[PDB]
Formats: sequence, C-alpha cells, structure tokens
Amino acid sequence: MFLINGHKQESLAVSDRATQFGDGCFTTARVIDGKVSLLSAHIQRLQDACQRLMISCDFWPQLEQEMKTLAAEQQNGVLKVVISRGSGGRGYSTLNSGPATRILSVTAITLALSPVRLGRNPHLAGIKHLNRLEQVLIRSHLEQTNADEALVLDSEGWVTECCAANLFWRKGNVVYTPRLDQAGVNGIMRQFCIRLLAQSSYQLVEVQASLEESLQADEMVICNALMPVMPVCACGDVSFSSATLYEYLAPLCE
Ligand SMILES: *Cc1c(COP(=O)(O)O)cnc(C)c1O
Repeated sequence: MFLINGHKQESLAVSDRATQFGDGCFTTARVIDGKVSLLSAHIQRLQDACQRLMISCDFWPQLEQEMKTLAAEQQNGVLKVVISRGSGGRGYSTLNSGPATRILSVTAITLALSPVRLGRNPHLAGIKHLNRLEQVLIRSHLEQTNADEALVLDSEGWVTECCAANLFWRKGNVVYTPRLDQAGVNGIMRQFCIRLLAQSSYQLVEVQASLEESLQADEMVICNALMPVMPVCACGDVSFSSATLYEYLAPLCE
C-alpha cells in the first residue's frame, strides 16, 4: 500500500530519479492516536530539503492532508514520506525533469564506534536526502557488534552523530551537540530538543569535538522522531552514570 501522487500505487516508474540516483529526500514520522507528531516540523524539513536540492513543488497543502488521513487510518505507527525529482532529465542533468513525485506509506543503550566515517560536503549537510548508503554500511558494521547504535565520526575525526539518530552529551550544566554543517542529518527531534534546552536552565552549545572530548561527558543522550529520546549506558570502553538530562527532556519529547 503506497499512496503515490494522489492514488494508491504498488509500483513506481523505473525512470524515476529516486531509483536512478536517489535524487530526492524523505521523512519518517511517529503516528500516535491517529495523529502525526510534529506534523508541521516534518513538512518544513521537506521544504528545505526540496529547496536545497532544487526540487520545485507546490503540493504541500495536498501532501499535508494525505499524511493526516493516512495517520487517522493507521492510528498507531510510522508514516514515511518520500519526494523525488520525478522522471526525466538527460543523465545527471536536472533539465527537462519533473514533475516531482510524492510517496506515502504507513506501518504499525550502548554505542559502538563506527569504522565508517562520513564524507564532508556542505551542500548536502543537514538534508535528509535519499543517498543513505553510508548509513547502510554503518548499520552493517553495527550488527557485527553487540551495540544498539553507533557513534559516527566525520572524515576528519569530528563526532557527528549516530547511524539513525542525533547525539547530545553533557558535563555539569552545559549540554553539547555536534554542528551539522559538513555532515549528518539535522533531525526534527534534535531541533525540538534544542528549543527546549534553549529556554531551559541548561546551557546548550553546538561544537566540533573529537572523540576524546565527548567521552568525558557525565551523560549522553540519543534522539530521533521515533524513539524519541534514548538514555545511553556506555559508549564502548566508557560507562555513563547519570540520566538527569534524559529524565528532563523525555516526558517533554513524548
Ligand atoms: C532521519 C535521520 C536522523 C534523525 O532525524 P529525526 O528527523 O530527528 O527523526 C538522524 N540521522 C540520520 C542519518 C537520519 O537519516
């Protein structure tokens, strides 16, 4: 069951650029009691991803309605949305391509350092685009360990995020998160936690830190739209004691 361009479809044209070059973006949302959590955030993250990938579309009002009706049906689960540049275009060229495709579907902690480092590219940073082959490789290595998630670094060694979640770590009253201007996805839950931490008593800083710098934290917290927050017990050969920040934002995140 897929809703593609306003009607149920099981298959998609092979010529679609999402299939050809993973040319597009996507978002995975939590559905609770027939409602999409942070619906507005999901639509806004789709618009910015479309903006930087130069994908022009105006079906936002129609897309919103569809997410809401699909969420009312599913009641409890996950809602996935994919937007691609559509068919067409000569080779890698965007010329004569379009119109854009929309696809919807609904469905019902220890860290290990990842041996796979994320490439650096400002033009693709932050965007939840479809080129997630680095995440597929990281996941494969992660499964060779007994960890639940992975600590992923930059090609230069900077702590960036996890495989499918963002990272926060804190010492005292200061909370830290890696700047996502060169790599990683700027999560919706990440941005939501930043809003909470900003108005709160904790101090929040967006840093560029090495592994050793982050391993000196009193606590570490993992996040994404589906968890939505998870407490971290260890990161390889370094155990964590408190879960204060986690106890703080968790009720506020759910
Ligand atoms: C989707 C994603 C996240 C989390 O995004 P949220 O919008 O907060 O759910 C984190 N890392 C990667 C690589 C992702 O694809």
